[PDB]
Amino acid sequence: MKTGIHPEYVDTTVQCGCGHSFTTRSTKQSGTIVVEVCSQCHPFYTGKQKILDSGGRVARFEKRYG
Amino acid sequence: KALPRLKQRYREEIREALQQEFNYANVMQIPGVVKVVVNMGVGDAARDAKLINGAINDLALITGQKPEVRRARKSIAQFKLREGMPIGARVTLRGDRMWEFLDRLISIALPRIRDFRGLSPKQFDGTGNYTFGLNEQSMFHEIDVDSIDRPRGMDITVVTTATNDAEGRALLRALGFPFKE
Amino acid sequence: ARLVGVDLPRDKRMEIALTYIYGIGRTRSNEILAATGIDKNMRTKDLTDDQVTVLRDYIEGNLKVEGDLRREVQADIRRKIEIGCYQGLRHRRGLPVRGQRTKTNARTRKGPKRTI
Amino acid sequence: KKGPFVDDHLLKKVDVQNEKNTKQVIKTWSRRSTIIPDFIGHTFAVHDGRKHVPVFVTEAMVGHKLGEFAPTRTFKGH
RNA sequence: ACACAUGCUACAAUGGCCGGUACAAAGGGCUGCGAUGCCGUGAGGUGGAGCGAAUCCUUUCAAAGCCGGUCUCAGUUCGGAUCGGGGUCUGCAACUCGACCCCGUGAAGUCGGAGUCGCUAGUAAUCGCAGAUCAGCAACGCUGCGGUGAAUACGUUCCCG
Repeated sequence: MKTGIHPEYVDTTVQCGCGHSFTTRSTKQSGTIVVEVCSQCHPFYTGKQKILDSGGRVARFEKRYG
Repeated sequence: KALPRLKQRYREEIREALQQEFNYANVMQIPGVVKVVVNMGVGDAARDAKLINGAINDLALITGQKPEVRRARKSIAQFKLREGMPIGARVTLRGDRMWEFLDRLISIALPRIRDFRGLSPKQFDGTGNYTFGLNEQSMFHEIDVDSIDRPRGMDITVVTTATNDAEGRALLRALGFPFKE
Repeated sequence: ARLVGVDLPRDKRMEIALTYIYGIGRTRSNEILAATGIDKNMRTKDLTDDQVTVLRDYIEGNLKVEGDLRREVQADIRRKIEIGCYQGLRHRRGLPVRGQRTKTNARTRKGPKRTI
Repeated sequence: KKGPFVDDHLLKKVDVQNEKNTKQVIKTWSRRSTIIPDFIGHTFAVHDGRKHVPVFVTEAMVGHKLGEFAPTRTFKGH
């Protein structure tokens, strides 16, 4: 590592809304990150919703119900 | 901290389970990340002189390294190039910088991108290296969202000791990196 | 502030700050801000992250947004352009779909002008 | 949506067509309804006045009235 | 793919949006006009008071106006075209081709080159209302009704008849 050219590299404490907390080295001067994302990926859920999204014959039968 | 967190779990769990999955029969064949290099764009060289210092600054404070400015091998005429103009810088990460960058992006950068469905498993080379595209930026909470006029994108490469490709799929699957069949 | 995926401005009221998302206009702002309980007169600088939490969970739970409407509107237009409808023919040729005037006006579908 | 239009001549013909499990090209006058999903699979010779165009009916056709799977106007421009 | 012509909505603060409130004229009505009430968010649904109508219905009729709050000059709380979903009504039937309502969507457009048009007082300008045709409506049209309401005319040299 060279001395003076690299930015300061500090410990941090990352917190999400649910409180699931992370401790890392980072570049932030604040020493913390107040984030809205945790290790709760929505791809698993988003993908399911997207899969669920198609199919309209049923919807048509809906309007008529008969 | 003796071990970075991703490496805290890598030094026991992913290695023991990857031996479970693949019977190499020899310890120290088991595959691990070598370097994580980050691939600075631009292409505005010749067209605009000022921005590349925007990219030097950009690579820095996403991770704390001074990106080394990488320039043109040759002047190729159509896309205005000139031998020796700066066209994007890159930063090579290895060790504590590699792992702290990885865990942070993993638990920070990947979830935020709008409509971020996943990452393709297909994007390996012949030998177990994974590269994917960050089109805009401001996936990172390191960059203040009003400091940032135009979006500078980048490539991020994970380079492993994976002699195959499903080796690297298996590592980067067990390592907390997303994918989507 | 930050929300469902639209970067909110500096100084806007809430019934206008909600409007900058693809699924929300003025009336949905007047019904969302009545259901959740946030004052419509609140600026975006004065917005609370817990208000982002309750508001965000409400409007991703009981209403659809950016990716759902762009993929849904796109998937329905390409739905009627695959099956061979006459409105499919209008979306093919780049013509107005509602059967309206094509002789003089409907320039917003043909677009910029070439003159022969 | 009290009751959607049904094309009673085509309705009588369609029922006969699907009771016998027989599929036949149909020269049909009717431009007005694809009423039930009972019309799925039957080939309709739609009549724009001048000739009959064969149209296969699949599951996505439900809710589109029958005539304009066949267009009535022709335009090229040059 | 176009080019012309008459109109309408605009490009915002003399403005937009929410709340409260005051004032018209004329008209229209039988298999028509249809109230209170109830169901809807709203087109409307259910119901039929009462009227061939200075009486009943079109609500006691308006909108611009006034009082108040908010918006702070921005492609915006301007602008509504377009497009998606969801409806209602009329009709045997709303695909080619109806109007209206709800949710979303949110484009051009920053007062407009050469030119050119209208208008001399309740006029111009702007604001709603009714009618005929009509089951429904392409009505922003046409014919009328009223509301608020200006500037300028030195004068025949010039253009037009």
